[PDB]
Amino acid sequence: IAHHVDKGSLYRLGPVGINRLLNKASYNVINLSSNTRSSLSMNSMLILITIVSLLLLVLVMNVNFIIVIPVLISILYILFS
Amino acid sequence: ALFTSLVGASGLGFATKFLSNKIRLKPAGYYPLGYVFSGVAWAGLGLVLHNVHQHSLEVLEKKK
Amino acid sequence: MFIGTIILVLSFLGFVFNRRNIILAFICLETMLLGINLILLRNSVLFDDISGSLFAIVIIILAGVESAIGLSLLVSYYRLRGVINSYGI
Amino acid sequence: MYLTYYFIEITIFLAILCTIFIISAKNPMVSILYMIALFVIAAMYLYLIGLGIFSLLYIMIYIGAIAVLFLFIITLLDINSTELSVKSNIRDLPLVLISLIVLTISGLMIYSNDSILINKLLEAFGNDYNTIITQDWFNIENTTLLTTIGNVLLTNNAFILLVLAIVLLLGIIGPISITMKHK
Amino acid sequence: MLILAIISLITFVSMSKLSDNRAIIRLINIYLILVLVLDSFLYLLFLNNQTYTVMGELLIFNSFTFYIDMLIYFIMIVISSLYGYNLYNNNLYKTLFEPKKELIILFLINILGALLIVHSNDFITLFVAIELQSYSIYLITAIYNSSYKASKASMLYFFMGGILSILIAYSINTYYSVLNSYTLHSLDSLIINTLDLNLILIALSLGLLFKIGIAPLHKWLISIYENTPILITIYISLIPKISILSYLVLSNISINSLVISILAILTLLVGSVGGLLQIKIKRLLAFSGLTNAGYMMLLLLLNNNEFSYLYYITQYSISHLAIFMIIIFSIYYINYINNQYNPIIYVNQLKGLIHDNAYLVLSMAIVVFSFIGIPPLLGFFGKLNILMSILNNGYYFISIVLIVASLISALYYLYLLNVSIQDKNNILINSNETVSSVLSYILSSLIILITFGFIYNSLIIDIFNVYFN
Amino acid sequence: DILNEEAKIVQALNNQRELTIKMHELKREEKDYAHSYSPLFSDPVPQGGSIGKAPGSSR
Amino acid sequence: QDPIPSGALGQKVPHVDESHQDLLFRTSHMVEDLETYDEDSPINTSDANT
Amino acid sequence: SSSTPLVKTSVNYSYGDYPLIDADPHFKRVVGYMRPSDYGVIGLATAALPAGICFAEWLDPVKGKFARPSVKFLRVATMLGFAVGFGAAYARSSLRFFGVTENAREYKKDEAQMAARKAAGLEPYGTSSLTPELQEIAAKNSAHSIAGLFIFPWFNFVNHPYHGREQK
Ligand SMILES: CCCCC/C=C\C/C=C\CCCCCCCC(=O)O[C@H](COC(=O)CCCCCCCCCCCCCCC)COP(=O)([O-])OCC[N+](C)(C)C
Repeated sequence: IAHHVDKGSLYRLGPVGINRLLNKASYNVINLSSNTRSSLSMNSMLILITIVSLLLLVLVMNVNFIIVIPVLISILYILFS
Repeated sequence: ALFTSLVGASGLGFATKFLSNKIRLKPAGYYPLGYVFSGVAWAGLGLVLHNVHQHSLEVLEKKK
Repeated sequence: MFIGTIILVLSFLGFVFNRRNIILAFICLETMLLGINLILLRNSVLFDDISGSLFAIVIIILAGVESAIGLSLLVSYYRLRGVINSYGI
Repeated sequence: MYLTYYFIEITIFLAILCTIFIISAKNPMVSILYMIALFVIAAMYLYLIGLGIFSLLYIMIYIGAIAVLFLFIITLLDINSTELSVKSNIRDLPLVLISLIVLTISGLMIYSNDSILINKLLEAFGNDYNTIITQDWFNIENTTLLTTIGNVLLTNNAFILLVLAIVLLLGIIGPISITMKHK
Repeated sequence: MLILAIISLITFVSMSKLSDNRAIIRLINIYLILVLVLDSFLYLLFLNNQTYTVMGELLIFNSFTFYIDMLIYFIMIVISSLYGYNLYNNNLYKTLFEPKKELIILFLINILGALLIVHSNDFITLFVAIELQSYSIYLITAIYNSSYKASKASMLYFFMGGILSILIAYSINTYYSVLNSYTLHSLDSLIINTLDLNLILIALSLGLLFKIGIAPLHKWLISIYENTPILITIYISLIPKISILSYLVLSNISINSLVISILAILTLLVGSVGGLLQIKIKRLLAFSGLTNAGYMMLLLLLNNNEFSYLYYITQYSISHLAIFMIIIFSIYYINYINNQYNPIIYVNQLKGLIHDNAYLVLSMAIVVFSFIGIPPLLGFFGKLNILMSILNNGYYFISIVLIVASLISALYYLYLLNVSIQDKNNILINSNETVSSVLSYILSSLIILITFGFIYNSLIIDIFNVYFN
Repeated sequence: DILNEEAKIVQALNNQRELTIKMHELKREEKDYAHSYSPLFSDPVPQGGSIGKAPGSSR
Repeated sequence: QDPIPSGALGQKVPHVDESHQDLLFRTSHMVEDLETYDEDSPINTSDANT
Repeated sequence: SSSTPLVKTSVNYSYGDYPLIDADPHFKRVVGYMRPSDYGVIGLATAALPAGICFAEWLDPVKGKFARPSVKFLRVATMLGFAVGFGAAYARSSLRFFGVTENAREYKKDEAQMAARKAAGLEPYGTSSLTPELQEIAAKNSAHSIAGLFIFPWFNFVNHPYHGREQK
């Protein structure tokens, strides 16, 4: 209990597992735009997707609501990991 | 009361002059007339805010 | 509204998908403003008013002063460097 | 006489063609030369719709100043530029083929007021109906278009002309703010 | 009386020399002080949320707009009191932080452009005023021409602001195409039921919102903020945010907006987890700008957001302003100085600051606890009054993600303290020259507002009640 | 002498509670065109654009 | 003078000395942050536009 | 004929606790009816800008040594002090027309002068050299322009019929 529960698994849902979770998710949103020192072309091909992805997202929404939730979970997965 | 509402804002002014001395690495009483300047300035701010609140209360009283 | 939407969308994708020079960005930005004008002026005609033409004669001026400002920004960028890169700023 | 009918759809096709020659060119001057071609195709459309005054304002300032400005910049500056090769630009094709469809159809969606999302699009194309032009004899002086712009900029919207003064002011101050190096 | 200043000073700066620039900025500072002191009795015009439409359905003058109109002059006095005044009288401190000749002109042209949006009714005043202020940011950025990063930053900001300006003009044109009028009150609550307007009004919103840092397009702004010099960026981070956010909040065109709710959540996620592993101080500081500008699309979803907004904006402006001025003080004590335009770059560099002086770290501690919402501070009631409106109007998952975002954000706010209270090995025993008196009195006053604003919280609520209802 | 000094405070808090309920109802109350917009020029009615105007346009 | 600089998580961050602005360190691909080699150092400009 | 309003306008719609005279005062009227306590504010503002600059360099001098600023800046301080004093002067004196401040000695003068030009038979406000549509437009511009004194100066020079008064 003092090693497999108190220090083992209640820190995985505590300050040890969340340190690694935030380390991974921060590293991915940092590396969103890593290379391509042409930052103008890199930010400019990003403005197009974020008026296309939203524009298809709303089309998918107003036919059925349930089929955008896995889309949004998968966008969080590709964005944060 | 108006008087305590002046004294408290003047005490905020004394705190501004004190902390501004202490960032500059001066002693507590460095330019001890500057406490009078800040006290009068922030007390005047208390005058202003006190009178605005008075007039706002009277506008609410006249709506009945 | 076809000619305005087509200039806007195709000028926009000409802005987005360059990697070769800096001036194609400027001229695609300028033709986007043209594409907005082509839609606005026909809505002025078909509704019988000048007020879309009012916004037209204002946005002509703002496109002008936009070009003046932005090309002085480019000469700032070029003075300190030697040659404007191919890939971009 | 109905050779003289398709004149608008012609210039639409010419504008499509002309932007294809904007974004696919070798020199950086060839692109602005097709751009002044695009301005004059536009000015032909603006005369065609019933606006003779604007077309000449577009010639005055758009193949007027800002043309000469861009031609000038491309002269006295060196700018490296690659060609439209397939090995560097075919990777963008499956995004372009999505965004063409989506951005065009969505840009033709908002002219409608139904709530079906297929009757919204089909009101953009379902317009082959000829407006009827009556003669009303109510107007007495030739207040053309430019008179009314000069009446609305000067009385009803004098503040927009007067903020506009500050914008042109800024367009004078800015290049002297930058490109001088005082002392 | 901005233009009475601008027209006068532009002739005055045209003839003065390069040495006179400091004293010109001192003059303009004192001028703005006395415009705030001798002319601030115009609050009496409204007494029951009375709104005036001036210049003929073109400008709109109400009291929300009067408060923003007063807030911008106050923060401009604090910004202009930086360029006017020397930090120390040394060789380094003269060659650092030099104001250019045309800088003081471009500030007030930007304030004209920022005020004519919050006061704006027509779309054409909207468009001309976003253009005026966008130019002024193009040129406030590029005025330090002999900097490599600043020129690259101005050229990036140019094209991104240009795309979002054409997106706004497309939305304005499109609303004109579906309804003849330009004014927002042609809506008057009967249109929106019988008219599909949701797509137009969101594209008008998203056009301004993406100019500010709404988080799918957050990467370019962080780069511009890290690349400009450290004094351009306090101004160009404060001003466009508060100017257009009080526009979009005064005119509630996107209620229940699903796109706005998604991008609000995405902002609160990626800001609070983007600032986590970052070693540069202006970066950390700009993502603290991003999460806090994403407690804004939230109130933009609401109806009747004028206690939560205004309280949180003046909270955020004081807190923002104070922590930039803290690191501008902190550059004297650091051991390494690079990059003349941007002297402190890393948050590793302000180590051991408590052993240099303790009261600057006392100041830094109260501001960093005010960002994370610590209850006896003024920054707490801002989040409290956001949450008394989020939960008031049905946004429950928004509230949970707001809380989790605040907790993840506090982790990189407290890194500033973790660095600044540590052992340094090289303590200062005697500084020969001392920092400028007025420029440290300004920070002391901005602290004592933060730490003692809960005193006057109750007066503000009663005043508010009279003057907006 | 303490139950009375509580009744005073509880009246002083119920007064503030009723003050809040009022001032939260006074926000959502709809407002005139003369209070909300331009005080003089109280009509919304245009007569806009009178130079080449036609008799029979009013309704 | 500390052995391990921290980085708001359990991570190692580079202690940026004068020695990070070299011709070797120029043009190493990396995100806009966690990076050294500013383009504007008094050692990097080397009296440019002379 | 050149004095018919032909728009609809609120009548005696007071902006404060006191009765309005006037919805936009003509510039000559504002300079007429202002109190001596108002010329006070003009003088205090012309005094506060050069003394304000000399004070603000007594705090921290520009070149490290306390020297008086040059006469060159004291002249510009005097000019912009007259500018702030006139802005505060016009702003005060036209709050008195709106009935939002204390309105005692000017409601009597506006009984007096309006009654004294109803006896001379002329127009109650004055004949402008404008068509009545330009009077309407030019006074939709100058209505309530005293708010926004913080941005831009705008005044009434138009001499149009309507002022929110009882009959005309
Ligand atoms: C003698 C001067 C010496 C030189 C000083 C120069 C500049 C001083 C500038 C600012 C000092 C702080 C004054 C705050 C005024 C707030 C008015 C107001 O609460 O606004 C309310 C509505 O606010 C809101 O919605 C919410 C705002 C929430 C504020 C959050 C932070 C407040 C906590 C500290 C602020 C109070 C500290 C008092 C210190 C004694 C509207 O009422 P109002 O517009 O009629 O008030 C202005 C009347 N006036 C012009 C005559 C003063």
